[PDB]
Amino acid sequence: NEVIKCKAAVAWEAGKPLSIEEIEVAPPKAHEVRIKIIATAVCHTDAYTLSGADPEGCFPVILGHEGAGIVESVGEGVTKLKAGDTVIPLYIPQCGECKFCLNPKTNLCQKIRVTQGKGLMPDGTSRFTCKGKTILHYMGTSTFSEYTVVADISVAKIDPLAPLDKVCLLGCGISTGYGAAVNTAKLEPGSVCAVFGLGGVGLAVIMGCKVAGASRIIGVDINKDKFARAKEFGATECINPQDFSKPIQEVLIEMTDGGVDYSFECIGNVKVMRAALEACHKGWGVSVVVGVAASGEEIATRPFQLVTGRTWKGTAFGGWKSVESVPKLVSEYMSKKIKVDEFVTHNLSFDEINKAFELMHSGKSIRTVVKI
Amino acid sequence: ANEVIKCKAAVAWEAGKPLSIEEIEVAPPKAHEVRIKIIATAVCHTDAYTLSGADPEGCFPVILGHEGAGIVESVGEGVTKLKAGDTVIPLYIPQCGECKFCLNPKTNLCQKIRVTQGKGLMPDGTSRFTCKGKTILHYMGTSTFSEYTVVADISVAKIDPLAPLDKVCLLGCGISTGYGAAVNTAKLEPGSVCAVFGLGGVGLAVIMGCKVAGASRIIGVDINKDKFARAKEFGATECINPQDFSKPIQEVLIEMTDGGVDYSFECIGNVKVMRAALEACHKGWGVSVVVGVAASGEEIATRPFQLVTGRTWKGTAFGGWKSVESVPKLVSEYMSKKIKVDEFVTHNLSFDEINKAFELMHSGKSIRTVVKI
Ligand SMILES: NC(=O)c1ccc[n+]([C@@H]2O[C@H](COP(=O)([O-])OP(=O)(O)OC[C@H]3O[C@@H](n4cnc5c(N)ncnc54)[C@H](O)[C@@H]3O)[C@@H](O)[C@H]2O)c1
Ligand SMILES: NC(=O)c1ccc[n+]([C@@H]2O[C@H](COP(=O)([O-])OP(=O)(O)OC[C@H]3O[C@@H](n4cnc5c(N)ncnc54)[C@H](O)[C@@H]3O)[C@@H](O)[C@H]2O)c1
Ligand SMILES: Cc1cc(C(N)=O)ccc1-n1c(CCC(=O)O)ccc1-c1ccc(-n2ccnc2)cc1
Ligand SMILES: Cc1cc(C(N)=O)ccc1-n1c(CCC(=O)O)ccc1-c1ccc(-n2ccnc2)cc1
Ligand SMILES: [K+]
Ligand SMILES: [K+]
Ligand SMILES: [Zn+2]
Ligand SMILES: [Zn+2]
Ligand SMILES: [Zn+2]
Ligand SMILES: [Zn+2]
Repeated sequence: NEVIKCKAAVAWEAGKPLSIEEIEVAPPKAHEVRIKIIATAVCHTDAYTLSGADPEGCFPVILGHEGAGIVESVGEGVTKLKAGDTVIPLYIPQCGECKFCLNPKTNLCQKIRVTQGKGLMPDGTSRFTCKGKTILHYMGTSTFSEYTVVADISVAKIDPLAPLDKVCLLGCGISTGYGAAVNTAKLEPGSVCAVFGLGGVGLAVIMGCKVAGASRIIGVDINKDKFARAKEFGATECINPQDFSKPIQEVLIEMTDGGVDYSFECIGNVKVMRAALEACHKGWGVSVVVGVAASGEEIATRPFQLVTGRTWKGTAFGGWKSVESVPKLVSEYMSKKIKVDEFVTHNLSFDEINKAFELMHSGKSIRTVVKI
Repeated sequence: ANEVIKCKAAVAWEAGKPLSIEEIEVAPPKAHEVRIKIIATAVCHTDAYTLSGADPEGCFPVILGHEGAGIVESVGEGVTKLKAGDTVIPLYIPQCGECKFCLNPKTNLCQKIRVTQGKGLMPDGTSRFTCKGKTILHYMGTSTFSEYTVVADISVAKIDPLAPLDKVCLLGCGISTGYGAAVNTAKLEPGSVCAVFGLGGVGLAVIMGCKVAGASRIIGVDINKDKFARAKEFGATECINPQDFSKPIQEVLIEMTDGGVDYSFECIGNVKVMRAALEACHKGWGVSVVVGVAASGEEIATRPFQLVTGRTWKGTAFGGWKSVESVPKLVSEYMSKKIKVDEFVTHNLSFDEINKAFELMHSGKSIRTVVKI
């Protein structure tokens, strides 16, 4: 395999638009896979890292972690994947061998986390160069490029008939929200639910709640424009905290004769995380933190809330063991068990990638799919 | 029932003062009430919390006590499942069997009588206690610091009539709570690695539960090293003192378990330690159970990263036991030697020495002191 010259959206520094550049992509080393990215989407954390607020965000970097494509080539020792395979790259890998992969209670494979956090392949180097400069990887995926290189354990092999301009969304938001409901919460039929934040993650939670047979699904958002789509996904009603003088947890307790069976925070706001917990019913209430708060911020409550029977938990990528689960999720979409198309609110070409960031900031999008 | 009973009780006349052995009057039970002759009672931390005046819900004068065992003296109108002579433990968490909570297998927090109970009253909104012309309040629905108490009929567990009441009184709170925290709330699997913060009666019962469930490691944590010997006797595989280390206790535990424990239990009531107990749990699957009851208004905190990376924060009340059905089963486990009770009794006193039990509790020298009425 040879060096590939191709287009990528490079973030040279924080707080600036992405630069469409000509880059070089090195061939895959041992146990690496080079992927032709066919479609990618833009998510909140891409923007967060780009802003410079991320304490562990480093530049220059090729962002992007919601993608789908085709294996261009594989490195030495790779036998399970081959050129032509249809794939989704994974920011949570599955080595299948570490104590985390071997434990049915978690999906947090630890094999490559240190190098990945530093924007590096497992051997401690990057495959990206541009204008004489090394360009860092992001979240083990770097999908904002015509070609990326990932660890061989960061790859889900999927249905070759899957529409890649849709299933790229199973790389993050949809899988996370859906899994929060069905894996982390494991909510029972008839459950009363509250979902805080009605972006793609929140909608996917609602979707999961409906699949699980929830009786009541209350969407909560400060942006009432989000309500229509939430109802389409199955929210039985929607409320705006701004419309009430009382704290949102008191409103929810009032509405539900004690609080919800399950709540989901899909914002990353620590005050709302507390509200979501306190909005849960005494005795059996469970709150799942899905939102990723800014570093240093703390969640708080009175321990009485736990002693009186509420449970606080969280989720990472919906708890899915990624390599085994993502193909199954693609199969659920193909069989119309779950929705994917309904999350796509905008479509752009690669050169227009910055407009996807603009759409996010405005609050006008769920997911924008960028066609490479 | 029958008539008014004139007996002795330990009255708390006022916050911040010792208990006074007074001559009191105990009214006969009304409909769906049960009058119990208390044979043995013990003193628990929350009795002192209320006595101190620090409890915003504490009201005086009051007859305290909620760990007790006795014999039914008489029953009110409409009571059929209990009769004079039945061997019983009074329950601060009742089980009406009919409310939303009783009907839900995930909880034991019966709500049937909680409002009146919170006010120190029977379900009809009145007290059965008087002393020197004054109304004396009930406490935790139990008021065990009396020769005779009256409780709601849903606040009674009928137990093995061969059970020694100077031992099984302890199943009315501490032992049951700790044991249940392990086997009910955590439901730990065989082979689990556990940490127990606080090595009083509650912590010891957690250790007992972890051993019953087949934990591979049980790490006891206490700033009082005098607690270590009994903790090991109960099944602690090792014991550590936070004061012996320069770094936070959660870092210490992560180091000794290669990532953190599978299950942690806070058995103190300290919000800083509660955070530490959560953070000492293993990434991905760790579970921390809050058992300690913190002072009012105090808050627990952590970074949400701790939950997003797979730790779970829970709590428990009376070990999650649906009380009326479970406490007799817990007595049976004691009688069959599946669980320990006798080993929790470190001191024994007479009723007129009840204040010494409080002294022993605050000096750190006791686990449980049983007071013989
Ligand atoms: N845990 C994981 O594995 C994981 C995976 C993907 C995304 N996330 C996180 O999930 C969160 C949501 O992602 P998204 O793509 O849906 O974002 P989004 O911006 O599209 O949606 C967030 C929504 O929250 C609403 N909101 C903001 N403040 C609110 C408040 N005070 N009360 C009620 N609603 C409020 C906004 O109006 C918005 O609609 C982000 O924090 C993201 O980082 C976590
Ligand atoms: N949740 C419930 O239903 C329930 C039921 C019974 C008791 N409790 C609570 O459980 C807690 C413990 O009860 P107990 O009877 O065992 O009390 P205890 O006072 O006998 O035991 C507490 C132990 O914690 C230790 N300790 C104090 N600070 C510490 C620290 N910083 N680090 C490590 N250890 C520390 C003390 O040395 C003591 O041995 C109390 O708060 C009590 O109210 C709760
Ligand atoms: C999965 C992940 C990747 C990175 C990274 N930079 O590669 C940083 C944090 C996380 N991360 C971890 C740590 C995983 C571990 O330690 O094994 C737990 C949860 C996350 C995580 C962080 C962010 C998101 N996220 C938010 C929006 N889109 C994806 C999803 C998951
Ligand atoms: C069970 C109990 C009794 C009283 C009371 N004073 O009667 C107050 C709080 C609680 N309580 C509640 C009630 C909340 C509710 O049901 O809505 C939940 C948990 C408790 C509770 C309070 C204190 C203790 N405790 C601490 C030490 N010994 C017993 C154990 C449990
Ligand atoms: K569940
Ligand atoms: K368990
Ligand atoms: Zn994302
Ligand atoms: Zn692994
Ligand atoms: Zn009830
Ligand atoms: Zn107690």
